[PDB]
Amino acid sequence: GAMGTEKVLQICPKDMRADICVHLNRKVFKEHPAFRLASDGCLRALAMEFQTVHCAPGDLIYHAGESVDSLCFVVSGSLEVIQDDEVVAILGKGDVFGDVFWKEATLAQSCANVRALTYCDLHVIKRDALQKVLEFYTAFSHSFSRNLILTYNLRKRIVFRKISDVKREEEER
Amino acid sequence: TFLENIVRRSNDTNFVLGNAQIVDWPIVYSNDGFCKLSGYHRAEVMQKSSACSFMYGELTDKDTVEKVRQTFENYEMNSFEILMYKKNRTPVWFFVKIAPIRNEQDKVVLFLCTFSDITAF
Repeated sequence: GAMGTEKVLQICPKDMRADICVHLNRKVFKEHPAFRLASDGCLRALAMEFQTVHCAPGDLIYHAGESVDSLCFVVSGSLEVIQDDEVVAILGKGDVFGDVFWKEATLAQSCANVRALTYCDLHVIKRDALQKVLEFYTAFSHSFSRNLILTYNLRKRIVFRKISDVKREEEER
Repeated sequence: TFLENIVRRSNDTNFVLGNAQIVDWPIVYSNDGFCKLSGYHRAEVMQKSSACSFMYGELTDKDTVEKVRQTFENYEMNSFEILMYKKNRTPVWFFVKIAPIRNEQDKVVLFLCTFSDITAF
């Protein structure tokens, strides 16, 4: 997958004026309700930690089995989540994916491949950097986690059966 | 592929896409229109059955439930009116169209299910 590689770019150069950096993050900060009540100091700290990933159709963001260390926000494009060779979700602009336990857990191992269907742009933040911010901005930590709902949780395997396997397993009993 | 192709265009319709190859035909996508209409968040709609059993309740007609299910089992296109419950528990009569969608190899890969409140216009 693209995560964990050089394909993940910093949104802001480190010497960029802080307020311009916050502006560079607007597609997430001004649109996702979890960022609503952040102080300027809080937005500036988050803005400097955010990264972006740009994928082509067919590129994998994650492969099943790979470590999931970031919260990922889809800002442009569409992706498919694939488990056991079946589509289990389609993600699009505004969707958030990662580990449901991002707040307390260091790592999750992905149970699904996440594959771009179109050219895709993600804004991603490592959960260790996010946690450092939330441990300082205590009130923000409450409103942020309250309003941060994942569209897909890569930590959990979906339990499902294929109709054809049930049909065969019916015919053979 | 067939999934991306369907997502366009919303056409001001309310729809979900169910995986046609998986038991219970789980939803892999729902648009804003469906989420607004049903009252449910996209994240909670994900992986629910596209026959919408999660919205059935006391007043839902169990004979209609069976015919909806049969439509999925036989890969047929049919329309129904069914009384289902919005997330806020209000019972609403929905007009529901179910359409199996085939790929280039003519295999059913998904069900396109479209919904409207019959008192809307």
